[PDB]
Amino acid sequence: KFNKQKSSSRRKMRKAHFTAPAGLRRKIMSSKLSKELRLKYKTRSLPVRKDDEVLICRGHNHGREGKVVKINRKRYKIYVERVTREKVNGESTFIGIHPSNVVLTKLKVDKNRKKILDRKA
Amino acid sequence: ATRFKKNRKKRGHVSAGHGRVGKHRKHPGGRGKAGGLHHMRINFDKYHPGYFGKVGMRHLNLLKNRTYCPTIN
Amino acid sequence: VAHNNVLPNVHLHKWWQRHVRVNFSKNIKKKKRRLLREKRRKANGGTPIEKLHPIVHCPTQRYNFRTRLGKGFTFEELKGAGLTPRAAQTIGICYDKRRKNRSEESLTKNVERLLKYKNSLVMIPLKKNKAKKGIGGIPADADKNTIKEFRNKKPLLSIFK
Amino acid sequence: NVKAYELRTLKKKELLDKLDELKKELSGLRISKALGNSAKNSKIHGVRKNVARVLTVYNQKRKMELRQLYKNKKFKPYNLRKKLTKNKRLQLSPKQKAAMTLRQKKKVQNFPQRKYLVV
Amino acid sequence: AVKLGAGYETSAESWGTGRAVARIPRVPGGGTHRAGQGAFGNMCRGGGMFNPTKIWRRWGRKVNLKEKRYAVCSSIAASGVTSLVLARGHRISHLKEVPLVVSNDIESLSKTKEAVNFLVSLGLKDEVNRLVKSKKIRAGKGKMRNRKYKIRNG
RNA sequence: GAUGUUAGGAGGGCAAAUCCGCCGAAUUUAAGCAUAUAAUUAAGCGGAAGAAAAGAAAAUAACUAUGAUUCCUUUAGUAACGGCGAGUGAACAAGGACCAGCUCAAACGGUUAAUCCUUCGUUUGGUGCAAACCUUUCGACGGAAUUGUCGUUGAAUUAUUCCAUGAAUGCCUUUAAUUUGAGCAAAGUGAGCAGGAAUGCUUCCCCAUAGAGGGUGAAAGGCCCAUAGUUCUUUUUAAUUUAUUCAUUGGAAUUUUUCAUGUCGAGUCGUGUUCUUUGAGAUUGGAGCACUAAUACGUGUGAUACAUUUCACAUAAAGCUAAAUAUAUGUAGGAGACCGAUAGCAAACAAGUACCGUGAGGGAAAGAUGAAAUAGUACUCAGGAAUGAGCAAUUAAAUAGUACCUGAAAUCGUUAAGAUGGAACGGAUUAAGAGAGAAAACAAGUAAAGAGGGGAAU
RNA sequence: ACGGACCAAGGAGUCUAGCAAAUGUGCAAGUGUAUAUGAUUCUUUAAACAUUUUACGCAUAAUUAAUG
RNA sequence: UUGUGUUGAAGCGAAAUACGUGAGUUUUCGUGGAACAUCUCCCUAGUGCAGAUCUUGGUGGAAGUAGCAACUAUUCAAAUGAGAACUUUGAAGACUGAAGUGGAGAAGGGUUUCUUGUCAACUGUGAUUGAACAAGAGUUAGCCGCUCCUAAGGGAUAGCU
RNA sequence: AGCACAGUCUUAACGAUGGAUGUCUUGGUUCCUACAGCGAUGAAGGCCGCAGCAAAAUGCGAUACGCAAUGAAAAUUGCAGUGACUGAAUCAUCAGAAUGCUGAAUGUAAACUACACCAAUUCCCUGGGAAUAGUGGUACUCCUACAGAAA
Repeated sequence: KFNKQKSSSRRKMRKAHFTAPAGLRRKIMSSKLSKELRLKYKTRSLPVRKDDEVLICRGHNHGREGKVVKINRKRYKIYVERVTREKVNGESTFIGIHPSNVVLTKLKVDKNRKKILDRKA
Repeated sequence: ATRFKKNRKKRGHVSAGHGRVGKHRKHPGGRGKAGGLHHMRINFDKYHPGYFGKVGMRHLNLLKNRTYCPTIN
Repeated sequence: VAHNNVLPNVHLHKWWQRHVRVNFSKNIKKKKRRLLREKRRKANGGTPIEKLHPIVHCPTQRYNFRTRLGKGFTFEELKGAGLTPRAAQTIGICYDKRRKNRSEESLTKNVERLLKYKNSLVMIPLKKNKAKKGIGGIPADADKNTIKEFRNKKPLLSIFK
Repeated sequence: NVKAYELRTLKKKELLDKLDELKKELSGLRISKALGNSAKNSKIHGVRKNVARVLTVYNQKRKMELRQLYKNKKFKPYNLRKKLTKNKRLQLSPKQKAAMTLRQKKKVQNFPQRKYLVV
Repeated sequence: AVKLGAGYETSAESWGTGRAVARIPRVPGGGTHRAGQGAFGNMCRGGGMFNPTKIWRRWGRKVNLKEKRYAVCSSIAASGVTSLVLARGHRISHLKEVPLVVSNDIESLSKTKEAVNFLVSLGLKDEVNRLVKSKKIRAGKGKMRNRKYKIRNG
């Protein structure tokens, strides 16, 4: 708003969003944390990982929970284990769900996650 | 200001107010001050009498600062 | 031409669209110049960026009565103030070798201006508390206390005007 | 698959023969691909990248030892010496640009621009 | 302004006396759709507008300083009369007086919440509501020119 | 002078928007046209930089005088030029931006080239992990140079006063600015309605130094990125910290007393003539040719050609120089009362692409399913197949089925109604039919019971 | 007499300079703060605001080739 | 300034006991699926089309019409195939008539060659054919040529402009 | 099960053809700001290649849709395959390494992958041990230095 070095141009920044490399996409695909582990890690949002327990609170599946099973940065989507749907031909595929529509309920912490929560501390 | 222009009120009038017979051509009398003494002579003599010719002697470089002289009564 | 108009005189018979230019950046350039001069007066650390110029009389009978800032004090004026041109140009005094003092009035007025500037000067030591009494007409070097107490006081920029 | 850091410590022999056997197995893979067989075709990428890594390490070692050999001597080969822009190479050195005669040098030492204040 | 030579970057040729076609210039050559098509001219597709917009349009205006000062003084005077503010559209039916002035400690308050609270306590709750609910996306292609919203002035 | 695949080096080509030289039109205007204008332009040739070029008076002025160059405001469409027609057209002063001055030549130095370069070595220390880089002065060698490098800016003499010197000992703080890269960064995913899906509507809470924008299944300050703010990190750069002894080695400014009035750019200036150029006019600059100077008391300028002469100004024929200035180029940022796929660049796309021409060159058309194809049409029937149909199927939706948003007109098909003797349509007036229609085209009120909504009254 | 087979979309008195008249506005023998400067203005803001008691334009005086 | 939108905006089709004199405005139904006005006042312009042998695109009547006419000529039976006048095989009648629709090359072309599939479009009728489409494959030199020589001539060096 | 003459023209409803209108826009345009030369150390430009399946565009150069290093850091996937429980999968940065044939093109040539001359060359171990017909150099003009010849 006050930093004139950064553009507020609609076309410019939606081009940035739709051509962002995978590195920026991993941060764009962050999601809200639940109240309890938000208190635990004293932070508000976190990029989702392949093995996180999540609760979707928006869309047709707005009550379901489940461990996410795949993250597709090309389509800006995540997939959770039990939110499959049937195709016309008749096999099942996961329903693409935007990370902004879900809230983290349990994280998988590793050597590299501990350091980012530490940096947040 | 373009919506106050007179051409707007002749939008569907074919000739745009420039005549159906005489039309609006490109320099039908010449360009600039072309016709002085020949076919614009009446205009020149009626509105700019002493236009043609020269009178008086030359002052080769003037330097107006020399003769600058404001007056008060 | 037609009717009672002034005879046209427009000098647009060449390719003028290549020569049209419009200054959209007049105030932007104002800001840039202001920023540059602020930056250099911060860089030189207290000493003003303005240089002292003499009071001269405008030429021709048009502007006879008016004075303005000339470029450079004369050799005679610098000598009357008691300093050499080479030394004077190191303390923000402009010197030119072209002007001459045809009148005692101009000579004394510019000499007194130079003396006022010299008295207003406070000299910072070249070697950090190695104050020396100066050469070439440069005033003696001020010491630590007067430098400290004068550095936090508004500079007298009216002398340059 | 092989990483650069593990073979950064090898001698030039153990690097060259490793490259040779890697190339031999890549050639075998290419022959198999040319035949009807295609099961192992996906290994060609990995073998090629391993060859690239071995060549990178070997060439970096050779360049480093060549630079060590031409240490100083003020007459290095053109590829060894600086590869700046041509204009930058032909520019006068800062010392040459700042070089000043005795007369003006003594003038500026005797009469330097000096800081001052105004009342 | 449009690009300086827009629509005029082709080869000029109007071979059209006896071709049974209009005398407009046509692009030369063959082997492509463009060949033989109407070249530059305000009526031709891809042919350049009638009077190309130029950067040396009179963008700005010089306004007399006295007139500007007169306008500012008049605007202050107009802000000083209750009926005019109501007519302009501020919901001021609940403030005490329209030339309202507040203590200098307004200049020191620093929280937006307390600024809003002060505005409400002055009797401008309706004005604040009008301002906050006026926010909405404008019509037209201005919203793809970094002009998305349209707000009312408080 | 040659010659050298001797050692070490340089030039060449691309790119041009701004910049520097040359060369050089015509269209056009003059209502014809030849001088003039277009234009000291376009095209052509060559040459540089982040700017270039210009630049420290052989300058103005005529005043109480100014003081290198460049650029802006103005002088000024003025002085002036011009078939004195069309047209063309400066300079000085004034106000500003910026501001900077210098060195060769000539002079002087011969109890001594006091200079320069090449190559080979030595160390004085420092930042780099490294790579590499910055400082270092003792040389030796081989050359160049008296057919002239270097020092001085006339040369000495006193007085003060300044500037460069080495060694030893200690000291490297603190702040403000400026500038990279990184983090942190408030508040709802609360009811209810409807929806495939809120970010919508009601309603209840809040955050705001953040209500810029973008994304998210519909319009989001409180869902996500980011935003306001702030904290670290990078560049340099001001002020602020601290300097103390010992020593001799030079240099500089001014001021005392003398010698001596020095030097100052030659086929150059200038003049004549010719051509061009200029506002420059008995010639503004440039160029060719011919003639060809003076020596500072000279010689150049002082906008009308001369002769005699006063006065003022400047000191040509050698050279360097930052800033203020310009940038239809390249690259990178940021914006807009701009265009919204026949528009905007030629090109929103696999665009200078496809394609055309022997070649120089010419040069398009072409965007949109859906929220999600990780929902792109499964199954059955009929067909050789393409396809079609379904009781079958994804979707909120397939008359959203890949030519897929919407889906106009021209043109055509189906059904219905009507008209129909060498045009058809139409104006005006009605009549018959056929579609629609109650907002004036009747019934306010009153009583009962049934469903509700409000307001006042404690 | 010429143009028009049909339909859609595009399609032509504009922009700048300079002068005048007309009218509105401000000030008035003055008017316009030019370039430029300053300022705890710096998303907007490339706009707004401002100008230590003879810059300049036009006007305030005309006429003459002209010394005037 | 003050408003409409998923309880359906813009647009579009047909309309209206609608209003206006009129340009138009406003409504209804249907379609549509995401934006839209502001007439409170004002600012701004690339602002209003029947024509320009106008520009670009699309589409007509002509019209199932002109026409599918050089090269004497075809016929019987079978195979394949969903389908055979113009694919294949056999038989017959004929043609080209060594100045050849016969064999070799050059220029030009560039994979059209071969085999196997194969028919959306093309092969101006059909087509199962094909120079079309698809997947593979195919060009082997001491002796054939280039390469070497010099020609008409071209470029360059030295100079000179 | 039966009935409408046909054609031509008009109107309505629904369609076909077509792609207008509306709404979108990772594009353009203009202005402002900042930086600014590339090349014999071989540029710009042009060819030729490079992926497991690979035409174009984009990227790259025999290490060839990428190596190394640094920061982030778990995905990348059409199949096949490759990844840790972070020098590994993928992004970003990009300094090291590498950078085919040409092109000012510079050994001679050029609708030639044609032809010279001079060094043989390169690699491995710490003077030997191998492999290579492969690798460098050779333009014209000019400067400094040097060389032996000449009057």
